[PDB]
Amino acid sequence: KIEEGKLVIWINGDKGYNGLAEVGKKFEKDTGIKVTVEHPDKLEEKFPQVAATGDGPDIIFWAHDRFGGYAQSGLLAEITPDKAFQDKLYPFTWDAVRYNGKLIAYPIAVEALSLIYNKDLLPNPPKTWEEIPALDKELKAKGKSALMFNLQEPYFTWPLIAADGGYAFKYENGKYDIKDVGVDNAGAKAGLTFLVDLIKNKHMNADTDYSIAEAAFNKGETAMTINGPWAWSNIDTSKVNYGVTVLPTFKGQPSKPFVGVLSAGINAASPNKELAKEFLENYLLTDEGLEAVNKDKPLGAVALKSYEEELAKDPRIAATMENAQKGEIMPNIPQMSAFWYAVRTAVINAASGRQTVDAALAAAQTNAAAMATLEKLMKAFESLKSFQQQQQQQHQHQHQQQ
Amino acid sequence: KIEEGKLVIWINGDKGYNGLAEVGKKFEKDTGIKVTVEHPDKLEEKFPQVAATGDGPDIIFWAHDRFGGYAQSGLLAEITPDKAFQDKLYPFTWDAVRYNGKLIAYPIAVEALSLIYNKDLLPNPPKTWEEIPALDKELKAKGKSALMFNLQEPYFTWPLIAADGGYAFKYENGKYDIKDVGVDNAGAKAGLTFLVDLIKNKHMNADTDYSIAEAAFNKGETAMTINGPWAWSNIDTSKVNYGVTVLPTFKGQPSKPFVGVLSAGINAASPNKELAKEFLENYLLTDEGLEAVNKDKPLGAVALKSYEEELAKDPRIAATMENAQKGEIMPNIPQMSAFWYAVRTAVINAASGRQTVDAALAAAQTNAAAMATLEKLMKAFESLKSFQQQQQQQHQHQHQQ
Amino acid sequence: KIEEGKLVIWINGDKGYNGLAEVGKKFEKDTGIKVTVEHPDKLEEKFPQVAATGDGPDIIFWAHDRFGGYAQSGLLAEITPDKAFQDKLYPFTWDAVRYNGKLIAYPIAVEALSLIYNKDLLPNPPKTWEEIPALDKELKAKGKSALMFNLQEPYFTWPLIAADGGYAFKYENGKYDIKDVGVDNAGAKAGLTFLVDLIKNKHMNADTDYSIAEAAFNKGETAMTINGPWAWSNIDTSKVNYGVTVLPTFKGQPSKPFVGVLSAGINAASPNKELAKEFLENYLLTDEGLEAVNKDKPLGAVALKSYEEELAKDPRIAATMENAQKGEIMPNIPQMSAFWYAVRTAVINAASGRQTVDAALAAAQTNAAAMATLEKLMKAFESLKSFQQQQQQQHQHQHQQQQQQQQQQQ
Ligand SMILES: [Zn+2]
Ligand SMILES: [Zn+2]
Ligand SMILES: [Zn+2]
Ligand SMILES: [Zn+2]
Ligand SMILES: [Zn+2]
Ligand SMILES: [Zn+2]
Ligand SMILES: [Zn+2]
Ligand SMILES: [Zn+2]
Ligand SMILES: [Zn+2]
Ligand SMILES: [Zn+2]
Ligand SMILES: [Zn+2]
Ligand SMILES: [Zn+2]
Ligand SMILES: [Zn+2]
Ligand SMILES: [Zn+2]
Ligand SMILES: [Zn+2]
Ligand SMILES: [Zn+2]
Ligand SMILES: [Zn+2]
Ligand SMILES: [Zn+2]
Ligand SMILES: [Zn+2]
Ligand SMILES: [Zn+2]
Ligand SMILES: [Zn+2]
Ligand SMILES: [Zn+2]
Ligand SMILES: [Zn+2]
Ligand SMILES: [Zn+2]
Ligand SMILES: [Zn+2]
Ligand SMILES: [Zn+2]
Ligand SMILES: [Zn+2]
Ligand SMILES: [Zn+2]
Ligand SMILES: [Zn+2]
Ligand SMILES: [Zn+2]
Ligand SMILES: [Zn+2]
Repeated sequence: KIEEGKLVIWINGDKGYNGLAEVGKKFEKDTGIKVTVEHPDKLEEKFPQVAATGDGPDIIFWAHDRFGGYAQSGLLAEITPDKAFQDKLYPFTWDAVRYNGKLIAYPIAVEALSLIYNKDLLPNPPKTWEEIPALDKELKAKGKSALMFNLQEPYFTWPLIAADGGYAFKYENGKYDIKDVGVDNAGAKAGLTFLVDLIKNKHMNADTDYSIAEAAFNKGETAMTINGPWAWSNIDTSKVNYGVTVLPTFKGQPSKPFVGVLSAGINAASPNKELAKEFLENYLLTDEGLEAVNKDKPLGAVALKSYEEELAKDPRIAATMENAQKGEIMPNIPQMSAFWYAVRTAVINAASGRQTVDAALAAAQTNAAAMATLEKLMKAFESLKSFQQQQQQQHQHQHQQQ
Repeated sequence: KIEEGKLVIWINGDKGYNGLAEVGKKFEKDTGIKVTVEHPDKLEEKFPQVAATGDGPDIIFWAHDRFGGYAQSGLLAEITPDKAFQDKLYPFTWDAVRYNGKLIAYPIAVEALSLIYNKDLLPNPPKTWEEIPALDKELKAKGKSALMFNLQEPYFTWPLIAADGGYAFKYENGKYDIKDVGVDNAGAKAGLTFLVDLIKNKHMNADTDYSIAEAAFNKGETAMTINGPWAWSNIDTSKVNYGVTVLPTFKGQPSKPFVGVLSAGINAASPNKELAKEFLENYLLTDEGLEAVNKDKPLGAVALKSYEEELAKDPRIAATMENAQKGEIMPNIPQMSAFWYAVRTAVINAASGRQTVDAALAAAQTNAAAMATLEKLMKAFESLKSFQQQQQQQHQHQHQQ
Repeated sequence: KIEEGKLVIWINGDKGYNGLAEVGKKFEKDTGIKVTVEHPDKLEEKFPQVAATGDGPDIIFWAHDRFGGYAQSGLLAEITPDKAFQDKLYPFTWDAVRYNGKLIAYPIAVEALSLIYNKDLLPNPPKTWEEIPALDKELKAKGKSALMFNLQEPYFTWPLIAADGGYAFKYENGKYDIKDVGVDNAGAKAGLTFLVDLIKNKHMNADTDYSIAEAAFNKGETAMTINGPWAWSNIDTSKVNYGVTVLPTFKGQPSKPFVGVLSAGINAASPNKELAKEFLENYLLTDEGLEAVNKDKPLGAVALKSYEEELAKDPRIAATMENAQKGEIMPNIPQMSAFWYAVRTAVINAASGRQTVDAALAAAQTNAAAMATLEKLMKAFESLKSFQQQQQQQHQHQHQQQQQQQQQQQ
């Protein structure tokens, strides 16, 4: 039961839902069909539960990486935009909303890491990673540092690692090959070796986490930091004069940060598929549609070419998109769990000097496969719980038989 | 040993063993070689144990789906019938007795699901699934229901599911591809959606089992049911005027029921491999041979073209074969274990409404891998135990080092 | 830290380390670079532990089968010999030091099983397996047996099993295909059948192990035994007049023993990679180089063609190489643990009569998969433990960097 004759939308609380409701208000005045916008707690946890039974919203807004799991479960419907509508959004975004060859969601916003520099300390940010060590010595004389960013999470260190030919899984033929991992290749080796060399030459500290990195830049202690659009608001409050720009190149190659895409998916159980399509394609994914949402709570860089060109007058939003286009799209597959587990360990152990770069990255392959087994066990036993509960109910009972 | 100079045959207690003994008695009169026919308890469980050590029968008669496990273990011999003898049996039946490319048994009988209708209530049975919802309303005016069949086991519901393009595993070039599963495709999806649509529209009950469906047809409460030849004798006692016909077509395409094939395999440890070929090919697999078995206990439809055409004068035996030819053969691979587990839950959850058809069939892949892991865990520890004794017991201990 | 400017070598205690040190001394006299040769206890277990952290020796010497694991962990560097140097060694040996398509070590010495016969009892050794049952009946009349070897280990029985077309894994394009297992094909079946046929015809005993086999040949109770070079010293002491020859052919096909290659690998963490290449290629892998090592403790057959020709004037060393050249190199992959586990059981069960050849060899496929399961099972929990305790490592390090990060500046 989702109610035929109306649309119900689920979007997270930190987004411009009131602005989205104004698009749904515009939709009513034209079609006479009422659009409700709901923003429930942990909707990402709730959606798989309710949609499995045939309930939940008509449309759901979330990051694309979580949509891979929804489509695996058959909770999302295959969308049908034509060639001409597909030309409206940046071609690279459409690859993020693909599962099993077929398209499963509409890309809305684009999210990726950028290089954030202090304008007062550093008017000309470096274009290369290689010139940062020399730039640190020049700033250490003034009692400052060149660069401080989170080293604990692989998400932040990956841009450098992937610069030279490092990848999570090979994306070819619209499918991720899980037998083709680019974690201990030549380019990932050099990327991490540069990061470790930065640490043992005291240009960075191996223990630097998110808090330590943010607090440093916002006090004016460090000239540069690596962070996403979610951090801009806190830098605005610190009164620091900052700029957001393209990430530094390593061995002439651009940094490849992970790209997160906010996407709109249609519930497979929805009896209003065509209505949702009309809403999303012809009301929301238009200049006026995205503007209403952006004015409530900024979307950052958007998928729609026409509206992105208008936001890109903000040099920070242009930088987000530029880094995104040069970046790697976040894979939406289940194997991504084992990847994080292994690479998080790999970088920690190389940065501490516990393992060589060569041996820490080699260990990732065997460490991720090990984690896949725990997940493989996890699913097997929860299946048995269900099986026993299944029979326990019908077949032999305190008041039944077979 | 299995004794050279004679044949010993294993065949289940519910088959025409006396009739087979007669065929052995004909064999003894022509060749001077004594044939013994035995029927031990749980011979399907006993065969893998004794054949592994080199003992057991020369020939074993059983459903082909169990012969995969025997051939995998190397307990069966590669049979050598020539082209001329292979034209004597229906072409599709040979696919049932093929493991790893090699042929490993002789096809004897053919079992499959068929549509059984009540002639007095419904003289003209529906040819399409699509017209059953309309046919139910017409019968509900007389307090009766159109169709009731077992919905708990997938074996019964699969015919519909596979109708439009669903399949267990892909079968090309004589071998299954365990990576080409067709339980999540558009055809299997539409098939199961029709089954669920029937239940949500009150034409069928989601909790109808084998007992409930059989009893309803034999009392005359329902007009149609889906079942195999095994159930005919119970309908015969109920005095119900019944017929057996082709399964209804869904989306203009036939239902594809799974096909069981009673097969005769030769033991790998048998010193009488040549005598078994002579007996199975030139004595049993003839009109006269199968006649003798069929008169003791009916074989149903048979693999041999000549004797089948003779049996097809019984319209029930013609329909069993017709449904079998349109259907697919029950895969004899070990991945079938996990396949059943996943599809049984898929259908139950779709029928009860715990999962949408799409979501129910999607979870099938993840449940098949679950049963695989679970099933592979138990092969791991079984092995560890065996080793443990072997090293533990044979290799050294008090009285040794 | 491994020290740049000098070479440190790890070689097992039962090898000619003094002879190697003399090659190190020769290197020092020409180049002025000192070479230390260390022989630590259980170095094969220690090397992965220390080379992971960036320590350990510059060069390591060990059987090639263990090097695959070192390469998998990225502890070994890619060696760079040119075409002209690769012609110096036997082409087959280079396949033993290969992993992921890269070369990872220099082949030094070759080790393989051979047929060892008693000369006084049997001057003309049988060229075929098929004539051994007939030759046993002749010797039983004189109160002796024809052949006695270890039947408990698959390493010893495999030569016969592999002969007609049995293989652990298919080696093509320089890669090991783990999906193509030839343990229950027609050839391996026929081999094991002959072995089992020998036992139930009382020509061999199913309970015969390494100790029973060796002691029986050394006292002069059996005419032939199958064993490696490692056992020659014991037979020398027993005053038995013995020869080492090519293994008997089964169905006209040669017996295929597994080949062990003693190899020199360069540490990936070594700051002397170019120095180690100079040493190994131009000082050790020369007639004079291997001469010095061989005179300390014999190497057996060697990888270097030139020095092999000189050693082949020993009829025992020539036979070791002959058997090694007809046999297959032991796969350097992890899947080999499960293979030994399964084949060991297969043969034990077939020999005892517990299972038929067919049933035994078919059950090897499931027994190998079961062992593979156990291994990744114990690897997954080692992974969980390591991570689980890593959560603490962070907690403690949150109270360390917090201060120091302020001490220096603050
Ligand atoms: Zn709020
Ligand atoms: Zn809320
Ligand atoms: Zn939330
Ligand atoms: Zn520096
Ligand atoms: Zn404009
Ligand atoms: Zn008997
Ligand atoms: Zn079956
Ligand atoms: Zn013929
Ligand atoms: Zn053949
Ligand atoms: Zn209806
Ligand atoms: Zn169609
Ligand atoms: Zn075909
Ligand atoms: Zn075909
Ligand atoms: Zn296919
Ligand atoms: Zn006839
Ligand atoms: Zn006759
Ligand atoms: Zn007749
Ligand atoms: Zn067909
Ligand atoms: Zn160190
Ligand atoms: Zn000199
Ligand atoms: Zn010199
Ligand atoms: Zn020592
Ligand atoms: Zn070895
Ligand atoms: Zn080659
Ligand atoms: Zn004999
Ligand atoms: Zn012993
Ligand atoms: Zn020299
Ligand atoms: Zn010389
Ligand atoms: Zn060869
Ligand atoms: Zn804490
Ligand atoms: Zn610390």
